Amino acid sequence: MSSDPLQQVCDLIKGDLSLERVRDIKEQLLKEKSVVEYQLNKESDKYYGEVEESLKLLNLSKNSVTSIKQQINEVNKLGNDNRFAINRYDILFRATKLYETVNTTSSIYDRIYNFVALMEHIERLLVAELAEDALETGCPHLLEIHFLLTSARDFQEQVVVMAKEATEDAQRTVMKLFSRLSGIISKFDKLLDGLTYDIVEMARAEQISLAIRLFKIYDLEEREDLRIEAIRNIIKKKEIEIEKSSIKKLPNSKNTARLQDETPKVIEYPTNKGLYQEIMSGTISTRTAPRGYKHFLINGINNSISEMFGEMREKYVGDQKFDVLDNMDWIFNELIIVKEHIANCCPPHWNIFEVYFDQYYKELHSLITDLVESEPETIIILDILAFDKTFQDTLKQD
Amino acid sequence: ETQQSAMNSSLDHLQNDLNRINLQWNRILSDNTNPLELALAFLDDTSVGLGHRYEEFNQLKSQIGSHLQDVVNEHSQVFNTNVASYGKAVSSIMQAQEQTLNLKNCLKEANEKITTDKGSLQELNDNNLKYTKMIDVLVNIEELLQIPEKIEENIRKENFHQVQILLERGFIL
Amino acid sequence: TMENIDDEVLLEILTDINWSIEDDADSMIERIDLRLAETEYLFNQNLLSLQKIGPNIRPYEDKVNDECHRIIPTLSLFLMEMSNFSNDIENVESQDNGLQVESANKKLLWNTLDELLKTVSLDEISLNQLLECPIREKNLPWMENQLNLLLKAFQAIGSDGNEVEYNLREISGLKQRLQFYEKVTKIFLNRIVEEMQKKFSNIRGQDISHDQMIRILTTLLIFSPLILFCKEISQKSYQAIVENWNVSIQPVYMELWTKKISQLQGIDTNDEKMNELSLSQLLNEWDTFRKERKTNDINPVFKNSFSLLTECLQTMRQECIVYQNFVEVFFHISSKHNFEEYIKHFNDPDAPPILLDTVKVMQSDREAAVIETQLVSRIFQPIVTRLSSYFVELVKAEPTVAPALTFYLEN
Amino acid sequence: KESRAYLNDESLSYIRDPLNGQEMSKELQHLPNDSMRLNYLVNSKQFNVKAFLRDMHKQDSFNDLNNSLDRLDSDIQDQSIHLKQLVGKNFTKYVKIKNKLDQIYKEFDEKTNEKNQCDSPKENQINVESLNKKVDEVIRTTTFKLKPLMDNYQKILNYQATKKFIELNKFYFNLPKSLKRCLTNNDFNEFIIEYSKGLTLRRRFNQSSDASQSLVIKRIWTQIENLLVTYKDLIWNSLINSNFNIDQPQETILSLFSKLLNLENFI
Repeated sequence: MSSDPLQQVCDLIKGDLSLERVRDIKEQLLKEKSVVEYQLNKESDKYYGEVEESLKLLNLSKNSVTSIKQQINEVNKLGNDNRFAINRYDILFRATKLYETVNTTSSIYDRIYNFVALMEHIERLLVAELAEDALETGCPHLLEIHFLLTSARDFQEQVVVMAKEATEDAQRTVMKLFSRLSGIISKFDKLLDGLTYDIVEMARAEQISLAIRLFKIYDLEEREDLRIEAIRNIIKKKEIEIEKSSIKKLPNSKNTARLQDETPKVIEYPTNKGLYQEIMSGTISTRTAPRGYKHFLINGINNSISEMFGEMREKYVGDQKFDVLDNMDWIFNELIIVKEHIANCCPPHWNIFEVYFDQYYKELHSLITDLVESEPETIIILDILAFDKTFQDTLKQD
Repeated sequence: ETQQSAMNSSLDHLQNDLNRINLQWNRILSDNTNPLELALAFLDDTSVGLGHRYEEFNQLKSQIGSHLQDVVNEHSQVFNTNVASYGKAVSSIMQAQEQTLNLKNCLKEANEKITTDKGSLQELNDNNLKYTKMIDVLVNIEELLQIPEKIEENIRKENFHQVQILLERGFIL
Repeated sequence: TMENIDDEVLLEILTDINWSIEDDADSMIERIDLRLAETEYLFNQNLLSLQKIGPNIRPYEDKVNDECHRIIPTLSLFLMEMSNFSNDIENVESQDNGLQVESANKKLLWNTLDELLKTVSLDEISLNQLLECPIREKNLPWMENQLNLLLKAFQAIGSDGNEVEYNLREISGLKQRLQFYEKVTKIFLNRIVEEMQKKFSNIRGQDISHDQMIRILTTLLIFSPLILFCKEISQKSYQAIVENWNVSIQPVYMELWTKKISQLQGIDTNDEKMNELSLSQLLNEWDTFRKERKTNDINPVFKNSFSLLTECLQTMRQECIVYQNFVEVFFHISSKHNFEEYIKHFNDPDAPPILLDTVKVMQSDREAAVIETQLVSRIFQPIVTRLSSYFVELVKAEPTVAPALTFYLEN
Repeated sequence: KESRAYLNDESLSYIRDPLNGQEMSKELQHLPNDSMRLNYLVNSKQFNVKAFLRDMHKQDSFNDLNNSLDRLDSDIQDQSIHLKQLVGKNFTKYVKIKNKLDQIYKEFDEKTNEKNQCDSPKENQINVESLNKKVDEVIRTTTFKLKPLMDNYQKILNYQATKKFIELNKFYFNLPKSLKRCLTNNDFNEFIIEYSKGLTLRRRFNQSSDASQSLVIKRIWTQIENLLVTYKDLIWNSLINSNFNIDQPQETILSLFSKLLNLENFI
């Protein structure tokens, strides 16, 4: 062979007729094949067991997962048992007669659109409470989240105004829109005056053991509730992109449509083909959608209230030459205290721990400009920002 | 055990059967549906007038509520049985965890894990380039031992040495 | 007495010969073992990334099954979302108080009284009256009823007796399926004596080359015994009436083919005449009109190619009519399900061959294979003219789920 | 990811609802659905009639028609009164206890397999698709292991065959050992006598049971045919030419016939 004649040279490195050294050279080949079969032995074994678990789980999930979706044939075909049978009574008069008055929400919309006008005109000051804190509103979990649910009752005029898009009448969002002027933006912005003044009140050096507790509790309740709410509306365009773009974009239309689909395939038509994936039924069901910026879009102003207070504490001179990170890193210490104090306050949102590293963008970007050129003390240029690099590292998690 | 059960049906439930069945005429007359946006527009709010639809609706609340004497314990039963689609389809989503994700990707991927790094793709060659080499060790151990022995000690016993020279003809063949 | 050998340890030792003897041939077996080692590491890295990408080339179809099944992830999260949010609406709907003893008390009034359909206890009226040995063979009371009464003997979970706060079969489970499996132990020994008896009649059934057609119509008289859903072999006994009873009664069919197929021996002596016809062919050719026809080739007359449709068909009695012993394995034990209901109607298999999607194992193909090949052994003119014969034999069985592929691999 | 994704909202809502079932009649001061059949009261989000089954006293081998029936009429009467207005006369929650009980089940005919659902949620219709196509993709894996698993079985089969001839040294040899011994000397006679004595050890491996070792049967078969060959050689010699120690040749036919028709005597 092309190896064997070369191996005839390797054993022709023993002489020409060299039967003793041919024997020993064969023992060398036995050493080579010996270790090559030790590693090829165990390596082949590991590959074989990999094939064993591979076909063992292709087996175990072919059969068992075929009986997991076919266990969904068992239990989900068991779902089809009592389709027109269950609840042993007049369910036909429960879903078409007793649920006919569920299509009769008129007087609740008149006294609650009217009371949403007047009482949120009152909650444009009462649930928009400020001046100064008195526990941040006082009590912005009462106050600013009262403006959140008052804006969730006016999410009928904010988020379910985008669900009631020509449902049955014309003044449901027009005569109630002047009832939403003091109703929606006097509750949502009341929750945003209470939310920007909540996180701004949480940007107030304590801030406080009950002020940031209530205020941040509103800014995690309506923050994460707003996140699952607009995530239920973006999953109404993603559950409609899952659903109506499995209907309009089946593809069997096959034009598709002009021009309420592509765009907006798939949204696709509110009340209820574009709404009921965030509306009834729908056990949520509005989606909420309070408050949008409790700290759902207003937790950036808390870590940017220590990273805008921190970046604001630069005083770019640098007030001796590099005292930007003195007050800025002091606002980073207040960013750790306000951060851990606010995670002690609010688990879901409102500056859990990002105020520290946001203030490290404030001290990082701040110290990368006070001595950018030789405009600071050039003999004390790297010692200052490096001393706050390693020291302000050692003053935190580093 | 016969387990003779005495619920409240066929005397209670006849009020659900007959008085909530007024919706054939009462619910079709007031027409309280399509949509719940009457006084959101602040126009009519009746409309008109959801009293007979509240005679059938309240006949579901009271006449099928007095029928719900022991049937508000027993309408009240597929809260753990109409969730059969909730026990399975998420299990089908778990199966979609297992099959749309874990069977295909564990199949072709957990298949393709033990790959080259065998390695064998080197080493089985290195086994072969040992093995055949060791073959041409031992065969050349044979022929070089053969003609020196056969002509030497099998001087006498002819036609036993014919075997040996045949094997040298093969080993050098 | 039947150690870890004789499971084709004959065919293992049939590498070259057990003809004196050899430990030298044991070394030859070590050489064939290393040959398989490089062919199987060769299969390993052949399939380890290369045909593991061939398995990714399979995951076109298989990840495509995860793609329609990824619509089943959208159908499963669509149905699981409709039932997730709608079942949350059930969690607030029925449980308005919740308080299930005040809002959903169909089962809180009835923590055991809703599970009160356990009155079929216990034994043993129709277990032996509706089946003497049987009363069956007309979809009758031992097929339709006493079978399903033995399914009630298995619907009775005989070790899940009371749970004494429920207490359905506390002392009723002491002799429910002990008298139903005592009387059906007498019906079980009745079908066991009907298995050795009716299978000894199948041993008398040797209809037409070979064919055990009396074992096929007699196998129609055994589908009810293996359907018989309790379940059917309660203690591996009905299959032992289908296999351990057919253990010696494979060797009536196996001894039948063994003495049968090895008797077609007839040959020529010396054919220099036909080499003077393929020497006379090239004499008057071409340069002339041929010469040959195609001429002989006297081996083309089916001296051994007859078995290629006969001992591949009798090998397909060791395989494919043993895949009609896939109508007699248990049968095809499936399916009747209460307890002889569906196979009370549907007890007619083909069974051979017929497709390939399963996982199973069988026997009764050793000596027909070794007889066909070892018969074909000293064949020095073949397989030159029998190229597509023995290679058609190589490429015989792709698409069945039978071991005829391993026969085609033996071929 | 609970909006929507069908699982985290089902785990949070529907599985926070599960402990709400576990403390509905159980934590109603105190397991008021039963009479303490279980302290943890499994499960009370369903029946669990082997765990919580004490709605009245009996609960006996046949007296579940006595008091568990009187539990059905008892709490169906007390719940016929109290449940007439607990969720009874306010039956919007019972119209919803029929809505998400039957109309959600009417959507579970559309969340079935399949049947007349749409049917273009593709689940629906292969619920055993991992068997319908991935036992077919696993049948492409049967084309894979058609090489590889057969390589594993013939592999360990050949290694076990090395164990098998490793488990047979005097036997499964001794065809050429006693055969070459046979024509050699007498065969010593011990190279037939002692050789088929110590081989009659393992020829009684082939005789203390035989089923169905046609290997070992072939072994003592060729032992038999060779022994007959030295038999007919022996009496052929001592008969025809008759030139040796005559008592020795009659000892050869004597002992060789003794063992030969001793094993034929066992046959």
